[PDB]
Amino acid sequence: RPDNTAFKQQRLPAWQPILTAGTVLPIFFIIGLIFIPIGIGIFVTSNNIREIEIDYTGTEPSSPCNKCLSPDVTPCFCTINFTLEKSFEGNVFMYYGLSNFYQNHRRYVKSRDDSQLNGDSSALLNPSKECEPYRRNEDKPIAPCGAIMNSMFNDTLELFLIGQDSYPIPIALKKKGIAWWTDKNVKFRNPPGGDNLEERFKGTTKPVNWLKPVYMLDSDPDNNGFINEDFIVWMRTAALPTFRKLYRLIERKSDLHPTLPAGRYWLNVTYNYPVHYFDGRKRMILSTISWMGGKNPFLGIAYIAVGSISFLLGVVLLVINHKY
Amino acid sequence: TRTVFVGNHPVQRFCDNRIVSSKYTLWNFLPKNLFEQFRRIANFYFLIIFLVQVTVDTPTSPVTSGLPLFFVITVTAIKQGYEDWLRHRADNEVNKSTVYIIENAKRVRKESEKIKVGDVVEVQADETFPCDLILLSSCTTDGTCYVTTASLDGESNCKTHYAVRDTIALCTAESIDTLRAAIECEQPQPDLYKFVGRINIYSNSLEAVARSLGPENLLLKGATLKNTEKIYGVAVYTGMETKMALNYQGKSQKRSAVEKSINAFLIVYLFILLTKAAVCTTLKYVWQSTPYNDEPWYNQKTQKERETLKVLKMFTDFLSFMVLFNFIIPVSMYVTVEMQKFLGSFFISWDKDFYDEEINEGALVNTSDLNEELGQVDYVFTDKTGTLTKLQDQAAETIEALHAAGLKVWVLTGDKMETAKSTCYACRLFQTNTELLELTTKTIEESERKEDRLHELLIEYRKKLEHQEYGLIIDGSTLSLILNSSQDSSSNNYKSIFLQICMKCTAVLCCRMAPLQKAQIVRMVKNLKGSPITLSIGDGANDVSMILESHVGIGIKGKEGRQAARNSDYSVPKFKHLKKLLLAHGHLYYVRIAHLVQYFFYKNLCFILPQFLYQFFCGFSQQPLYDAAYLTMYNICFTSLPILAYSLLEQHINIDTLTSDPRLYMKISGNAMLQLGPFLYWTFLAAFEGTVFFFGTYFLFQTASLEENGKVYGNWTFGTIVFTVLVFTVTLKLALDTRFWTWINHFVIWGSLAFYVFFSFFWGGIIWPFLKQQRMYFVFAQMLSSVSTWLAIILLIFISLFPEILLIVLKNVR
Ligand SMILES: CCCCCCCCCCCCCCCCCC(=O)OC[C@H](COP(=O)(O)OC[C@H](N)C(=O)O)OC(=O)CCCCCCCCCCCCCCCCC
Ligand SMILES: *[C@@H]1O[C@H](CO)[C@@H](O)[C@H](O)[C@H]1NC(C)=O
Ligand SMILES: OC[C@H]1OC[C@@H](O)[C@@H](O)[C@@H]1O
Ligand SMILES: [Mg+2]
Repeated sequence: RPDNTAFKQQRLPAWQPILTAGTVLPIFFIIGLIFIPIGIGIFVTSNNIREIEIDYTGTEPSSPCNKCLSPDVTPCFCTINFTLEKSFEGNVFMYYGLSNFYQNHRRYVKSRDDSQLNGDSSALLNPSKECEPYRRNEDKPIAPCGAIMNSMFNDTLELFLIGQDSYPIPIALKKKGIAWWTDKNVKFRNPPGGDNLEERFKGTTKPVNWLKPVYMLDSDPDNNGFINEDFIVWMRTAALPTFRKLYRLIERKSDLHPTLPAGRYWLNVTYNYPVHYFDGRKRMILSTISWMGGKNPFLGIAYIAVGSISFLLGVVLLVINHKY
Repeated sequence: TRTVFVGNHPVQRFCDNRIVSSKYTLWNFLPKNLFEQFRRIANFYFLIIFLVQVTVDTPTSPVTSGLPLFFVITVTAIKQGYEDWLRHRADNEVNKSTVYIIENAKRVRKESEKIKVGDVVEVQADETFPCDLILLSSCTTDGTCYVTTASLDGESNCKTHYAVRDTIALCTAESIDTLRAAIECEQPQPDLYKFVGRINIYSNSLEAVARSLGPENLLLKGATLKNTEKIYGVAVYTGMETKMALNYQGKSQKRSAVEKSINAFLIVYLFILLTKAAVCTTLKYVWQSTPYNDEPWYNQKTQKERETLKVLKMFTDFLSFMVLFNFIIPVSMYVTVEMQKFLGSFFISWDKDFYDEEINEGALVNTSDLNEELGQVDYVFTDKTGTLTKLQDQAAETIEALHAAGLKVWVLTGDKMETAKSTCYACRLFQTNTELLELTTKTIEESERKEDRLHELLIEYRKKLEHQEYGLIIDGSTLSLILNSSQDSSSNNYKSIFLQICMKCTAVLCCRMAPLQKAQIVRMVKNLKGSPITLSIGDGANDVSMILESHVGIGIKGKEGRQAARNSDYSVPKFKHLKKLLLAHGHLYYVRIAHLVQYFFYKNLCFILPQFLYQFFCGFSQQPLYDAAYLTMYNICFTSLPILAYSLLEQHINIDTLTSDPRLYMKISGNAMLQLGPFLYWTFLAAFEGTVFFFGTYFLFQTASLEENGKVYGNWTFGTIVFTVLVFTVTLKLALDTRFWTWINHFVIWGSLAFYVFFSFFWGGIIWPFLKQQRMYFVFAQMLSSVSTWLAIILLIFISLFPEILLIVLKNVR
C-alpha cells in the first residue's frame, strides 16, 4: 500500500559482505606478521627485567627465620642473606607475597565498610553489618571494621648492603606512593573534621588484632589514618590465593650508579605476621619494571604461538587452496 | 428431538447465535494462558527457584528470580492477550451485523447474534444465511430458492431447495404473523446432508397437516442465496449448533518447531547447571574438610553461621551455586523471542506482494507465534474449489515451486472425484504420463476387494516401479474403510499399507472429503515416522478443521466467506501468494530466530564459564567474578540490542533471490540450524572461549605488576579484564555472522561496544552516594592505563575468534 517504504518492504540498503576464502588468506599473514615482531619485542623486555624473591616463612630447621615460627617472646627478629649477581639498573620495587591466603573469599571480600573508610561522619560510629564479626568489641565500634582491615600485613622488612667493610649500609626505602592515586586521594578519606587525627576517632576502637589505633599508623599527617599507603594497599583484595602487594620502592639515584649494586645483602625482618597456621608461604620480592610491567613470559610466548600458528595456517590454507 | 415454534409464540433451552473464533474468554485467560506459558522449561525452573527462595532463608533474595520471571510472563501475556483481542473484534464485525426479522407484524432489524430459535428470518439475494433456516416461503411462487454451498462442501453448483407447501403463499410480513406451527427437528448433527423434522401448522378449528421436513428444506448457514428476491426462514439451529459449526474440531495449542528446540536446549543446560552446582559442592566440602581451609583466622565466621546444621548448609550451598550460575538458562531470551515475533509479523502485513486489487486488502496475521515455522513445512494440504480454482492466476506455477522446494502438495477437496481430478490435472498436479492409483468407490465396490488391491499396488506395484510416474486418488467413502474399519484388523493394518503409498507418490488427491475427513488426513501425516510440518491453505468453512489441525494453517480471503480467514494463523488473498510466504518469508523468519536461540546460549555460557572456573581459585565460596552492575547489565544492556536488530532486519540470502530460486528452501528444512551438529559447535565454542577468557587472564596476573609504576591489581580488575574480553568477543562473533549490514546493524553493533566503554568509564569514576560498596571506582580507568592489558585483551579477542574465523576459510570453499 502507500506504506511501501524501504523499511517496511524489507529493502533497506545494506552492505552484504561476501567473506569468501580468497580474501581471508591475506589476513592470516597480516596477523602473523604483526604478532611475531610483538611477541618478540615483549619477550626480550620480559627477560631484561631483573627480579629476586627470597622466601622467609621459616618452616625449615636450617632457616635463619625459623627460630620464631612460634616464638615465646615477641617481637621476633631474623636476618636473611641474599646475593645480587647483576646490579639493578632502574628504580626497583620491593614487594611481599603470600600463598594459601584467600583474600578473594566471599565472606572476606565483602567484610569492609566502604562508606566508613570514605570519611562518612555517620558510618564511622555505626559501621556496616557485612563486617559483622569484626564490627564491635568492648561495646565500641571498631574504627576500621571488617576482616580485610583486621588482618593487615605487619612485617617490617629492611634491607642492608654489606659494603667493602663489614658494616652494612642501609638502602633507603620510599614508603609513600604505592597506592592507586585515585583510591588514596579520593576513595580513602579521613573522618570529616578536626585538627589532629586522634580526635576524629572518638567513639571508635582499634581493630582486635592491631597494636596501635588507625590514628597512630604513621607520623605523617598525610599518611596517618585511612590514607596510610600500607593500609590502602592491603585493603585491595588480591583476586588469587597467591598474590603480591607493593611494600616499598627504591628510587633511582641521581648519578649513574646502579640502584642495587651487585653484592651481599641483609634482609632482616621483624617476624610479626603468622602465615603457617594455614600452610601459607611468605616471601619478599625485589624487581625492576618496564613499560609492560614486571617479569611475565606469557605475553611473549603467547604472541609468538599465535602469530606463528597463523603464518603457518595461512600458508597451508594457501597451498591447499592453491591446487585450483 | 427439539421442538421449535414458528413465531417463537405458543400455538428456551437453545444456544445463542454467536461466533467464537478466539481462544480465551475474559475469565479463563489467566488459568489458560499461564498453563501455556509453563510449557517452557525456563518458566518452570525459575518458578521453583523462586519458591524455594521464599520458604528457606538463603543468602540471596527472592527478587533475583521473581523479578525476571514476573516480567517474561506478563510480556508474553500482553501479546497473547492482545493478539487474541483482535480475534474478538473480527467476530464483533460479524456478530454485530444486520439481519431483518418479522418480529410482530413489523420488519424488525436485529443483529446477527440476537437471533433466537423460532423467529422468521428473511434473506435477500446474495445474502448468506445467518443460521440454519427452514424455508417457509419464497417471494416467487413454486416455493423454491437456489442456494450455492461452495464454502460448506466445496460444491460450486447451485442447489435448489423447496419451500413448505403449507406456507408458500405467506409474505408481506403481515401474513407470517398468522402462522401457528410446531417444528420438531433432530438434535444438531454434523452430517451436513441428513435431516428429519415435522411441521404441524395449527388452523383455527382443526388441522393436523404434518408435512415432514427433509434436507431439501433446510437452508444451512454459510451458503449464499443466489438468484432469488428474498425468502422467509424459521431459524432452527442458532450457532455453535449449526451443521456448519459442528464440523469445527476445536482450537488447540500450536507451538513451532523452534519452541520445541528451546526446550531440548533447556534440558542439556539444566544438566550443565546441576553438574556445575554439584561439582562445586562436592568439592567445596572436601576443601573445607581441612580445619584451616575454613575459618583460617583471617576471616572467621559469625556465631550464627557457626551453629547452622551442616546437613542444611550442604543444601543452601548447592542452592547458592544454582543462583550463581543461573544465567546459563536465559529467561531474557523470552522477552526477545516475543519482541521479535511481534515486530516481525508486521513484514507480512506490510508486504505489497500480498495486495489484491479486486478485493483491496493484503495478507493477515492472526498469530505471530508461528512466523518461524513457515520455512519448515513438509506437506501442504490445499483445497480445490475456491483456492486452486478454471485454475486461478498461478495455481499451477506455484505448485511447481512447492515441488521444487521439496514439499508434497495434497489436494483435499469436497467436490466430485474426476471433476476434481481434472482441476488437479489442470493445475498440473497429475501430469499426462502419471500412473493414477485410483482407490475411489469406482474400483473398490466391496469391503474386501480393497485389500486385494491396496497391497496389489504398494507391495508389488509402487516400490517395484518414480516421482511423476504415479499419483494417488482417494474418496471419502473408501478412506473410511481404511481408517474406521482398519482400527481392528492389525495382522496387516490397512492404514499401514495405505500410508506407504502416500509417502511414495508425487501428489495425492482426495475427493468427496467431508470436513472432518480432511482433518484425519492432516493427522495421519502428522504422526508418521517423525514430525512432518504440515500446512493447510483453504478458503471455506470445510477447511477450518484441517486448518486448526495443521502445524501452520493458512486461510484464503476469498469471496464466498471469511470462515477460514478467522480460524487460521495467516491469510493471503490468493493461493499464488503462498510461494512468497513460505519461500521468502518463512526462510527468513526461521533463520532469524534459529540464530537468536543459538546465540543466546552461546552468549551466556561464555559468561558463566569464567565464573565457574573461578570457584577453584576462590575458596569455592560462590564469590562472583564480575561486579554486580555488570552481571545484570550484560543480558539487557550490553548484549541485548545487537541480536535483536539481527533477528528483525537480517537477510542471509537476499529476499529477491530466494523467491526466484525455490531450492534454497530445502537447505534449512528439517530444523537445520537447531540440530545436534550446530548445537555442539556453539556449546564447544562457548566452553573454549570461556576458558580462554579466564585462563588467559589468570596467566597474565603472575607479573606482580601490569604497569610501569609497579602497582598491583585486585579481584575487580581481574573480573573486568575477563568481562571486557567477553563483551568484545560475543559482539564481534555476531558482526561476523552478519551478511546484511543495514544502518541499524552498524548502530547497535558499534553502539553497544561504545556504550560498555562509556558506561564503565562513567559508572566507575564517581563516588556514588547511594551505593554501599563503591568498589568499582577506578577499576576500568586503571585497567586501561597499562599497555600490557591492551596487548592482552586484543590477543584474547583473537584467540577466541580463531575458530569462528578458521571455519570461514574452510566452510566457505567448496
Ligand atoms: C543502571 C545501573 C544498575 C546497577 C544495578 C546494581 C545492583 C544490582 C543488584 C542485583 C540484584 C537484582 C537487581 C534487580 C534485577 C533486575 C533483573 C531484571 O530486570 O531482568 C529483566 C530481564 C532479565 O534480566 P537478566 O539480566 O537476563 O537476568 C535473567 C537471569 N535468569 C536472572 O536470574 O535474573 O532482562 C530483559 O528483559 C531483557 C530485555 C531485552 C530487550 C532490550 C532492552 C534494551 C534496554 C536498553 C538498552 C540500552 C543499550 C544502549 C545502546 C546504545 C545505542 C546503540
Ligand atoms: C639487620 O639485621 C641484623 C641481623 O644480624 C641485625 O643486627 C639488625 O636488625 C640489622 N643490622 C644492622 C647492621 O642494621
Ligand atoms: O591468645 C588469644 C588472644 O586473643 C586476643 C588477645 O587480645 C588476648 O585476649 C588473647 O591472648
Ligand atoms: Mg471453497
